[PDB]
Amino acid sequence: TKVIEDSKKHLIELLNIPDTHEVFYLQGGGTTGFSSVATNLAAAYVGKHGKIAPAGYLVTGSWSQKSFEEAKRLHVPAEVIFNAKDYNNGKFGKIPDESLWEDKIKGKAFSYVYLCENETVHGVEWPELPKCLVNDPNIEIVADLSSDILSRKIDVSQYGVIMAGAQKNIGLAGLTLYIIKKSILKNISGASDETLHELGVPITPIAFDYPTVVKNNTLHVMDLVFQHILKKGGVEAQQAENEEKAKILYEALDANSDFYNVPVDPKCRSKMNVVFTLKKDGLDDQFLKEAAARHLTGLKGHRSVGGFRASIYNALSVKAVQNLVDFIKEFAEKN
Amino acid sequence: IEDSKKHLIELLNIPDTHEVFYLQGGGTTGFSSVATNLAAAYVGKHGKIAPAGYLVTGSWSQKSFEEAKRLHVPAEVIFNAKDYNNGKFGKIPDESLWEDKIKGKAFSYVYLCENETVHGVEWPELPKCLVNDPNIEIVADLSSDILSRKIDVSQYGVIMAGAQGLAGLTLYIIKKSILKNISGASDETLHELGVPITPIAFDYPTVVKNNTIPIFTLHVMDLVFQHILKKGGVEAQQAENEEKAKILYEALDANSDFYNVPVDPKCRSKMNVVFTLKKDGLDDQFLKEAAARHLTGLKGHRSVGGFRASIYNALSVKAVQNLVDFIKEFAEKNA
Repeated sequence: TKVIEDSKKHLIELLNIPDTHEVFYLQGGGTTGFSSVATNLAAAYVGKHGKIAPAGYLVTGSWSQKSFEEAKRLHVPAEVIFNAKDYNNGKFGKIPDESLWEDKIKGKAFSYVYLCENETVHGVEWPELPKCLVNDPNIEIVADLSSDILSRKIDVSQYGVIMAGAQKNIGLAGLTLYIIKKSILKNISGASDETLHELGVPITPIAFDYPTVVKNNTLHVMDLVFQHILKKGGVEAQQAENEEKAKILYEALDANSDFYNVPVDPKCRSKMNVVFTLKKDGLDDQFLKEAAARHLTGLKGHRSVGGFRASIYNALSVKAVQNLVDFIKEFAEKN
Repeated sequence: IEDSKKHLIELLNIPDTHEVFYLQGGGTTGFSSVATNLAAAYVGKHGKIAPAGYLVTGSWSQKSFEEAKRLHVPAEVIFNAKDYNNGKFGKIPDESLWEDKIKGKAFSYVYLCENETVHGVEWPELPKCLVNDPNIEIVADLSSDILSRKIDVSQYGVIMAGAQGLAGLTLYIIKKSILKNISGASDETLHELGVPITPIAFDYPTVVKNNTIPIFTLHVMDLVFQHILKKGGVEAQQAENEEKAKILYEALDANSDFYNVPVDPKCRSKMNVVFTLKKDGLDDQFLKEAAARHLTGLKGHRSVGGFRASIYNALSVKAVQNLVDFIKEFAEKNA
């Protein structure tokens, strides 16, 4: 019982979570993440100050977008600061430069700004925390590090709340991690009645009222994973290896630029999710089966955007990536 | 992928008008999602919002109402049984005194709780005023009775059963009508009407659209079914639990008044026998002398402060007979 306490200890270790933030887990792993973070962080604003302000969404891909549209559905005050789709013809793939939107943010008050660090379906990963949000002290950052939580050294002090579960519209199944500021929780409490109620701020169900979740306290499963990443260098190690894994993969595709298309702009190329397509779309299944033959599986793009997507994880070996690099390079010179 | 649904459908004769589905959470999760979902269902059929109405017979239906209020679902208590005996639960007012508050108002739904566990208050019957009113969708919580109380599923718009955090499972049998109508809301009419919106993870028409569901126990589910199916179904289980309770109450009722049974006979619960000692001094010896006969799990609820006798499906009549004997031995012993 309460191996929770140990896993939490592991997390505050590998991430160096400061005393200013608290770790809590939530049954949900997906959609549950959006709704609960929007309603709770709206209420945290109403606590700290006395009024409501809109929430800011940086839409860099599918998950970003869904997150915003759910804050819209719930009638949480929120606005799309930008939609990367609008800056390269309705398709994701770029992350507009700060200057083109940073002033939509500076000086204005926000309940929080949301972003999705790694956009799994489209292979858009933020190169950096936008510096315009970092320098503003009255903008709380909500980040979804769903893909990179244990593979990208981040500074937990800069974040209002960190979310990591999956990036799948699964049910209530799975778990979402949370690392939230204690400032925020105190302020979620310090607000009710007319304040939240005449302002129209939607009330979060108590099942998901963040302060009540920490007060109410099959999960050894992750405490195990936390332990293997520990010792083996921690997050910084796993980052450096995932980075290396991707460098090799991308070079193979860039090299045979005659044969493949990498549709995501290099600046925001995801290291966990590599997305590419064949210029001759009549050889996809030939590609899929030859790869099947080589025990290199899990490459068909999600059945929406199509094409191909090679996912990199902490458990993957550099030599297993190099096996795929070998096939990619061989298939292009073959055709 | 086990359709434990099929055995529930057989267990309760669930008609084709209704759909079984499950949700993770028990406890509060059911309060929250049923109120905003069913409020939306009203904006489906009609253009407007009507208040939800709550029949507060004990602590659980009280807490449902209080959460709907917190959430800003339009909702009102039709009665509160506490008012009809000195602010103490234990009674259900004659429907004469509230019939017309039902029949002459517009309600999204009317909520009642079949069995209030903490106070041992159970509805003798589904209220005839609710059933005759064609404009009232009944939302019933049979959380301690779903398998020991024969009911007519067609009389209900929502039957929900769990227990009384995010843990456990809440079971749902819902009119297909209601589902079509929560899908048939506009989302914009709901913003204007001020109706709070349920997070899509708990949006009933999507929860039924596909799923995932934390399982492994879902096997235990049809396990508990099927047995009951082959014991003679819910009717047999009901007759049995009735027997266990009738011999228990006879032991309390037939004393020279050594014990108090606070629940009115009209509305005494078959699953939770609440009782108390006329001379409170002896309540500590009561529990020791009971452990001396291997009878445990008998102390109040930390709030009410008397003694509870929670009858369930497993509890043998022999076991309640032993308890009957210890009640009858202790009252004579300590005359």
